[PDB]
Amino acid sequence: VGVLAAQSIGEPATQMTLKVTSGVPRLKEILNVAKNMKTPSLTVYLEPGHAADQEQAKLIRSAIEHTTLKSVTIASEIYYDPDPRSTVIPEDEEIIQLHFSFDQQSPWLLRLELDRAAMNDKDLTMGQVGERIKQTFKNDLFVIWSEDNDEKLIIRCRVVRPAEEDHMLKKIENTMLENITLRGVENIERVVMMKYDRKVPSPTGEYVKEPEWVLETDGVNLSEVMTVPGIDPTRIYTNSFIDIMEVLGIEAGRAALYKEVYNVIASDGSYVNYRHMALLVDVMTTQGGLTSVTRHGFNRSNTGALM
Amino acid sequence: DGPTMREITETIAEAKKKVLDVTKEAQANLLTAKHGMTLRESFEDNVVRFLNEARDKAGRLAEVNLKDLNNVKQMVMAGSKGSFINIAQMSACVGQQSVEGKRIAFGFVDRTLPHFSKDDYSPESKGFVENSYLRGLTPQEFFFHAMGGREGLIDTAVKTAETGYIQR
Amino acid sequence: TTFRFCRDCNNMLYPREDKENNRLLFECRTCSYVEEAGSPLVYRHELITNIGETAGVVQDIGSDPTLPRSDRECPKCHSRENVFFQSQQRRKDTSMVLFFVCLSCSHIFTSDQK
Amino acid sequence: RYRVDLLNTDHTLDPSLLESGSEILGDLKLQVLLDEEYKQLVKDRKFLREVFVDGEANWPLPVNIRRIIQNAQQTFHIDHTKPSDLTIKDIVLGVKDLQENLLVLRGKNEII
Amino acid sequence: DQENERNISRLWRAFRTVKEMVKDRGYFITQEEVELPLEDFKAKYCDSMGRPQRKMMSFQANPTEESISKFPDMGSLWVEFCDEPSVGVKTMKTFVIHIQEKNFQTGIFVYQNNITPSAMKLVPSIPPATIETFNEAALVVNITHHELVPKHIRLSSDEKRELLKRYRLKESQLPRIQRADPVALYLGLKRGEVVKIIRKSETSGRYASYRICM
Amino acid sequence: HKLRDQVLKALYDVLAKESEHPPQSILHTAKAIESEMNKVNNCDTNEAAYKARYRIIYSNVISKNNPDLKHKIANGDITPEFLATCDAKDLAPAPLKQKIEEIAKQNLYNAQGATIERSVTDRFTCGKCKEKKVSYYQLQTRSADEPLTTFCTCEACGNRWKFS
Ligand SMILES: [Mg+2]
Ligand SMILES: [Zn+2]
Ligand SMILES: [Zn+2]
Ligand SMILES: [Zn+2]
Repeated sequence: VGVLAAQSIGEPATQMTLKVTSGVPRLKEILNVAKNMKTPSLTVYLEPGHAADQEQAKLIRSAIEHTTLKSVTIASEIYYDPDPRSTVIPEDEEIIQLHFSFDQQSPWLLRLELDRAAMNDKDLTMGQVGERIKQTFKNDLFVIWSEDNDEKLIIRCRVVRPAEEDHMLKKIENTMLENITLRGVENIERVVMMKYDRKVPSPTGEYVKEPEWVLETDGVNLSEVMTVPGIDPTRIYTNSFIDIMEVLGIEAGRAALYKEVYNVIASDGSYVNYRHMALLVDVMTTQGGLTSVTRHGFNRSNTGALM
Repeated sequence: DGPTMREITETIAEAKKKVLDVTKEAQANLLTAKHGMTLRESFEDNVVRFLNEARDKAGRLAEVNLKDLNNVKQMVMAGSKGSFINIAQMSACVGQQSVEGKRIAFGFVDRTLPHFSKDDYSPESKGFVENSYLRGLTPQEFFFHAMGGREGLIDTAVKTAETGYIQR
Repeated sequence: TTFRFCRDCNNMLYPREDKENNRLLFECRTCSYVEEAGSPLVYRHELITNIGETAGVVQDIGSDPTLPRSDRECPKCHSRENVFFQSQQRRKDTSMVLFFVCLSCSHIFTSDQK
Repeated sequence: RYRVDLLNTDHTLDPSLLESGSEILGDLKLQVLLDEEYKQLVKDRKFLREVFVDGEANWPLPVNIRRIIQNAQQTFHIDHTKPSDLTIKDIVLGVKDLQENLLVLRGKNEII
Repeated sequence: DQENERNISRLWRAFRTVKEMVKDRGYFITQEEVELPLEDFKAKYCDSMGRPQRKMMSFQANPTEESISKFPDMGSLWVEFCDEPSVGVKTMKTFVIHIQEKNFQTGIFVYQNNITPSAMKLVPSIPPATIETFNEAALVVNITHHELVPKHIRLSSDEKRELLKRYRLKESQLPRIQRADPVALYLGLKRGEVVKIIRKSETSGRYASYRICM
Repeated sequence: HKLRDQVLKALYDVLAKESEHPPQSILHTAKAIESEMNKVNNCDTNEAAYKARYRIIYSNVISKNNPDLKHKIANGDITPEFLATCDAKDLAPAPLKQKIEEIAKQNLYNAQGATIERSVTDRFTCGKCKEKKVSYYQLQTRSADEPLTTFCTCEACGNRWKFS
């Protein structure tokens, strides 16, 4: 049976073709894992209580997508404001008297400028990002900000001090730009939502292509995306089956793997029978863990030295 | 047949008209800027969609004209050889040539091939073989056809070795 | 945000601060020449750039053959000859803007329809 | 398609399908047999609907029935007039007898 | 709201998962109990305004009559929820001593965050009592309710021996399963145990298989 | 009480700074104190959200754009509602509001991504559904001696098959 299955999988891999990886290289990766991504996508299904609420779907997107200051910063400039309690810049006076209604700071103003669209696309009012960096340090940085209702969005910050301040401010703002998370889980990038459908049982006992919205990504993580609210934790799914195996146990691992291999070999030239594919999956998973057929993977088993 | 050929010609002509209209809209900087895609991506998608629809419509027109005594029709509805796309390409239109999804890129700076002025996107300049195997190809279209075939050959020549190794 | 060099020795002045009068002393580091700057702006980043679409306008564009020709009029001289070409700043997210330059008035004008 | 009533009115058989169909219209014993068979069928329906969650009905399976019953018809000359001499008890016993005489695993223990 | 509501809901769902952990492990818990609503949970476990008190939130549990009827030897289990984000060596030492004093053999311990190795070097102490560790992050979502995970059930030693004698294997030709597997940790089984696996096949519908936890 | 009197001082300052200098000074400081009590009806110096709402209302009064809000609060805008608004996005001013909805609409458009749509024909029938909504593609996969692949894609149910 094994040789039969091997040939029946091998020959229609010869007449098969060559965004997303597919074809021969994807088959090589998933048959030869090689925990490398090249498309680490994972489909996310919403809670059924939110069937079609686009605002809800966007809200989950804003909860899930990783963002730093790169996502929100338009402009950064530096300033020498000598007065610790008044502004050389004409516009930043109302902000001063807002935050004035604790002195020993360098007179070296750092200024930021954001995009309103890039804030409220993700429902980040700038108030919590101001207090976010405020609680990020609380020890070294005055952080002063605008109202969300202004026509220009600026963050005022100075270093408190108990010479040379230019390059320290440069390094500090570099760190500010790079490392401050705002919301969302890391390793998740720009996420899009499609309008799928599903042959759901009809209430009168038939089938209907009832549509619903799905969240789709371009990164991979599992230990957190299951934990976000408003999600279906049951039907989540990822292409990168190694992570599926790690989080869900190798039964779900081999099921996902079979799904993946069937997807690849049925993108064209379908179909082979099920039992051959199942046998390949099982002999590749019958060790408690994933075992690529490499020069070493299955080869370094307690098996006959001659073969 | 003559009238069917004339209809094929005017079909391709109105497809070209649609393409030109889109190019004018794009060059006038008002476009919908299709979601999930960049401006030029939307433009390319629209034009490729239009050209392939044109080819399909023309091929259908030729096939439904074609007589029941036509022997290539006899074989193609008789199973064994040939195809709808084979009939279409032999008689009506070849269609847009391809180099991995995108059509033929500007290898020369700003142009596809040194017989046109710079910065065109009209389909004949970037590689739509409007013509048909009966009438033969204008030499630029001949070159683009050579491109597509070469792509197929090299893809075969690599996939065979890799699939042999993985089979073993 | 531009650089001012020391006139006494061609090296750019560096920002350094008055410790007591609180002024922007652009001082030379090579020699001891010092200079008072004009604005408290020193460093400048521009995390988003969107400029360069009209690059390389030389005085004799019309001498090239490979540029196409059209029939719009220059809205300074109304000559019916002109030369147009794609935006120069080749990014993946630029536009289909056409920039028309006429040989008569030697003047550039676009065709934006916002 | 499947539900049969032998004592009620709406799903009553036409009695000309079987010559002994009129007199059995009313037997509680055959009604019980049909009802439990129908319950078996609906349990199977629920089970299939939970295993093939989409609802695809075409599937790879062993030996085809349709050709067999078709050539059974074309061999033994079914007609449009003669009521069949099949009896309900005979049908529902024969299906279970075949059900068990199918054999893939030989053995004697509980696990097998 | 800020993080209080997320903390409350996460703790609530983790409680749900631990309750069903214990239920399918074979210790009787009322069916109503596992869907205890969040506001009732907070009403049970709010001290002053929004703070949950995990120290008293733990609970004891007892094997079912049925699980005793098959498995002759399970004492009462006991769960724990320390409140420190770290893990204190003396805190867990008191915990393990309390397990020893109360005569318990299975001790469920849940940590907010990391455990110092000094507070986990003596976890494998006092056999036959066993100590098990869990993150709330690992317990915020029940793993088994994912639809790719099939049903898992446990084998008694007797029927395992019966299985070996029937299929004529010897104890090593079974397919394996890791100790560090998520479903293995969910069931809490140890070395040398066999898990029957029922999964929804596509060529016969329902199909059986077994694994060994080696 | 220091925060109480500070908020009161700020409120008296911003209403005295209004273009309508109110001769009803006791009435407007009554407005100020009643806004103080309805403001502290949220937390009363127990949470920083009280300060945050204070920042919101204080800077909305200041902003200019808009100035007319000063007269509108002086002549109306009953402040116990304005504890419980949290509606800064729907005030001060309307043009910025309209800007906000058009920004949100464009963001929602840009969220949802690629929607390639599979141009069809009507000649073949589905392998499973058996209806004619069939869509295709062309390319050749194997070696040169044979033609294209003639890929198929049903759209009545989504089926895929192939023809030689
Ligand atoms: Mg061996
Ligand atoms: Zn100098
Ligand atoms: Zn002009
Ligand atoms: Zn179909």
